[PDB]
Amino acid sequence: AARIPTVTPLTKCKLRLLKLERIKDYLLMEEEFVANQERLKPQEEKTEEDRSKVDDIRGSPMSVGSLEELIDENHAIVSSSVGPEYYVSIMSFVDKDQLEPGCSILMHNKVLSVVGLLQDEVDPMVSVMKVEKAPLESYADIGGLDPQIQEIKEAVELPLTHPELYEDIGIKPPKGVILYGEPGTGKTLLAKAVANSTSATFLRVVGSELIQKYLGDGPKLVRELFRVADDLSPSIVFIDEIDAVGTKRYDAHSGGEREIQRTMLELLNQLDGFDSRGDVKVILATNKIESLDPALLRPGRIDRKIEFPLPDIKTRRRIFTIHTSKMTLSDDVNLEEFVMTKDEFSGADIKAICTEAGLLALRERRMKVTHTDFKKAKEKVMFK
Amino acid sequence: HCDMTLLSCAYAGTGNVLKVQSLLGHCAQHLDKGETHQGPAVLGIAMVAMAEELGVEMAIRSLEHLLQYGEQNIRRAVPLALGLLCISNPKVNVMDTLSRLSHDSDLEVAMAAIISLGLIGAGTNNARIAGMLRNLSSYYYKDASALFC
Amino acid sequence: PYSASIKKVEKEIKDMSKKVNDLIGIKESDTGLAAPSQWDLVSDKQMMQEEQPLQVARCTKIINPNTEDAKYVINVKQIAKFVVGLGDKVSPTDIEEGMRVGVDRNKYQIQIPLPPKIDPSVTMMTVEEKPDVTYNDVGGCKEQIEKMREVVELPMLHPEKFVKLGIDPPKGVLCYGPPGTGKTLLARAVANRTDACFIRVIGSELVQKYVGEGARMVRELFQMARSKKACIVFFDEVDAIGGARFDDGVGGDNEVQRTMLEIVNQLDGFDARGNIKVLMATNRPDTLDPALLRPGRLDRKVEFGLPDLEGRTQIFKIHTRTMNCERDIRFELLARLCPNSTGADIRSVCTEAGMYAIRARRKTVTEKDFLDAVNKVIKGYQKFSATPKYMVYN
Amino acid sequence: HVRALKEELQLLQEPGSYVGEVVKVMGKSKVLVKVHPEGKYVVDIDKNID
Ligand SMILES: Nc1ncnc2c1ncn2[C@@H]1O[C@H](COP(=O)(O)OP(=O)(O)OP(=O)(O)O)[C@@H](O)[C@H]1O
Ligand SMILES: Nc1ncnc2c1ncn2[C@@H]1O[C@H](COP(=O)(O)OP(=O)(O)O)[C@@H](O)[C@H]1O
Repeated sequence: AARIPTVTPLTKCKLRLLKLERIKDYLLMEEEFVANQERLKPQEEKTEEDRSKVDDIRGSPMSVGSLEELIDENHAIVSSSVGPEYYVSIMSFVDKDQLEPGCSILMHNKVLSVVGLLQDEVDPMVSVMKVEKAPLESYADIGGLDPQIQEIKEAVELPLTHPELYEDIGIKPPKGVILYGEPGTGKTLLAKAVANSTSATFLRVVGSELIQKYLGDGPKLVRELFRVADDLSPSIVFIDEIDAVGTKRYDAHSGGEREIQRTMLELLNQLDGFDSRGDVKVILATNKIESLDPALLRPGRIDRKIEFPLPDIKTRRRIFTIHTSKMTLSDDVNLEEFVMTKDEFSGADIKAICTEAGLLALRERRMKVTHTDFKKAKEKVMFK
Repeated sequence: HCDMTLLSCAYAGTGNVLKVQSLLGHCAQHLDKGETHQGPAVLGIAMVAMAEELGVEMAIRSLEHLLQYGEQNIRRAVPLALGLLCISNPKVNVMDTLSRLSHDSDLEVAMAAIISLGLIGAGTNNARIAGMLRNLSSYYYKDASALFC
Repeated sequence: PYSASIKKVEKEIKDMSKKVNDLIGIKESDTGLAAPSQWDLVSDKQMMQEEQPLQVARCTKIINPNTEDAKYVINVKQIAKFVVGLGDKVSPTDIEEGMRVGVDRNKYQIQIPLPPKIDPSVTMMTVEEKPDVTYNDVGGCKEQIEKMREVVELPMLHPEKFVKLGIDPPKGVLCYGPPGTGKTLLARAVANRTDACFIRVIGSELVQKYVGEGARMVRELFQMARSKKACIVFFDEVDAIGGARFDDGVGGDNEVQRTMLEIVNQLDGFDARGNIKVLMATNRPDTLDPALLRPGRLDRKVEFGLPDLEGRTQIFKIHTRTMNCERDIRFELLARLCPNSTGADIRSVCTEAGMYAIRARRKTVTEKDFLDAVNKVIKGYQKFSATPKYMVYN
Repeated sequence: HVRALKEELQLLQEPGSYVGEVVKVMGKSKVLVKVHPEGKYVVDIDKNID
């Protein structure tokens, strides 16, 4: 395990052979030194006698406790799962590296001495926000704009692409990129590509999810999201629908405006607080940035500003040719006819029209889509 | 002692890895009190390894390992061997190892490390060697033998 | 030529390394177990010494002793209260009433005293590692730097002049300025500068859920501070903990008033904190309560604004100390091209200049590159700019 | 039948059996289940259970 990290040779030179021979000789010498211990004074099996003695010494029934402090010298203070605080000491196999409040410490059954640590596999906040699988295909599935695709790449992937180019320039990646655009502009579609291309951990945060019902909760949720993402690994955590900070008012939360304000202040602190957050990137999007708190956007907390406009009349062509790739459409109609049907047909409009045309073709169970299906879908989409 | 001294002087400067491995294996054997045969083995390891810079580096690493796991005789011999390996070549790592060794509780190891330091800095007039020697002289004012060394 | 000769030999050695390490025992991945070569001591004696010798001696809380005798009182938060006594290995001068200690698991006698419980809520809020912000990296506020040092460093650096002079050193300092004007960039500087402990109280880190569950956190922080020799507690976003009292009709926005009052009380009057210097930083100080800002608790009221003409030049010189740019660049012309921008804006400008230069082909920054970056960061991102809505401090 | 019935006399003499619900299982027969009012704990498994 990590015996030698020198691989710089990367060839058939004699240096690599010499290093390998020296390592083999050292391993053989260590093995020879170790073998004589059992040859002369084995005194036990050393394979199962030790394990059996450990099992019979440490309390056989190990309970689920909780470490709450640190006592280096053969001592520890915790509370019994029933509630009674304990002064359980440290055992031989303590391996005292997880001595932090919360990790259950397993004590003996006879004398209740610390027997084992509590392997933790929960991370509730992280799990309620961890992306398991890639959302969508590569960036080519976004289509049309790519004014931020290069910009977003430089902001996130470029730091992860080969972080020597920004190193050779003597700078660190941009702080943050906030994607603001018209409703249904495809901001979520941008995060789709970000995740399908992403390399490090990614967390998804529902915008309203930062505002809780119990007073003081929202700041706790923000601090917990920050801890989970930062403490987990290099991450790209997107808190979508940031406008929900104060735009929508709900009676579930006991606090009024001074609760959304507190949540926003806690978010700002967690973004640019008083410590080193580490290697963590943030990419948030909103559709109404006119009401977002001005402090949460000052260069230093959210650095890169990205605006997403509606698909262009030239971009609409690529959008349509993309969203209808696998459709068995009949050559009766020409997409350009509906291309100019809507004066302000956004990206979501093309997908809605395609889906409506597919559904209409389905109602008759036909094999292809006719021009009339698209005509009837266009009115049902824009007109309602 | 005679056999290992003959083997060491025979293969000195030849860089034959197999003889170095044999000497290391001989050193790795725990010996009852009275056998001074390990020191000659370490010196022979250094003599064989001097020929190659890679040999010098691997010998330095093996000497560090032996110092960590060596007996009192091996501990006394290691400073002399590593001083032999780097005569007139003040390598920073070796100088730091000698600085750490010169403060050992055993006086003989201390004088061995001091003499190795003097050998390494021979003819280079290194300021760092002079300074650390001054510090050692200040530390060892009360001891006549240490001051002499 | 012997491509397979070396790869096979290396693979054989790599496989044999594991084949020999498995013969001593490192495998059998456990769920919180140490190395068999890490608990070796406790096999027959040490375990029979680490286990047989000691007892759990569960910890509890004391109420007070009774005079005319030892007459100590045993009380358990969750188990029971009881008349108990200390052990033979304790002194009778240290019989603190209300002290956390463990009693003999059988004899129900306190055999070992303990330090006060840490309340991990305020125990996690210690720095323990100064930031990477140094004095040379916070240029542009030399006067503010001197003023802050006179309150945090100078008074503790040579505590001989203040005794000879005969005046109590200034108590604290409040740094209120437009957003991004360099408040945290200096608080990290204060943290990495001195050696006394600095406690970071995030303005949101005090609003608790239950009624009064937050103020208790203030008392805990104040105690954890006064416990040490000298402490400097820096609170940011102080606009959240408490602004003022304006209760009218239905009781609202009052709970924060209790937290602010508790913070003030531990900060002034009734045997005040003493060897603890406050360093707060508000970004919208207009709402700060009259009592908190009243001298004697936060006497110094330093303000950090936008560098006028030379502050921008110093920010460019400092934040660009490690950027590969053409030597023929005229930075002062850039500092004159940013009428009213924040220091964080200057750092972001240096960053954007780096990014633009790295964009197409260049390997070193160009003066025109910095100019183009200014046109977007300041002239392009000016829509919000975060300055106009907070310049009046409201 | 009578021998059994007399056997149940001592059967009801031995202590009862607690109820368990393993929240998480561990390899090599390790169990940490939810004690009714207490919680969980690290224990082993029986002889004839898959
Ligand atoms: N005078 C300065 N010298 C160096 N860097 C500065 C200076 N002023 C601001 N900065 C930069 O500002 C950033 C940190 O300061 P920050 O923006 O947090 O200040 P702030 O006033 O606390 O902000 P906010 O009140 O909005 O939280 C860093 O990028 C830092 O380099
Ligand atoms: N090429 C495209 N450009 C823009 N949006 C697209 C494109 N293709 C599909 N969309 C639609 O964009 C939407 C992505 O969500 P988004 O527009 O960000 O929602 P919101 O703006 O309400 O958060 C989806 O409805 C998706 O079908």
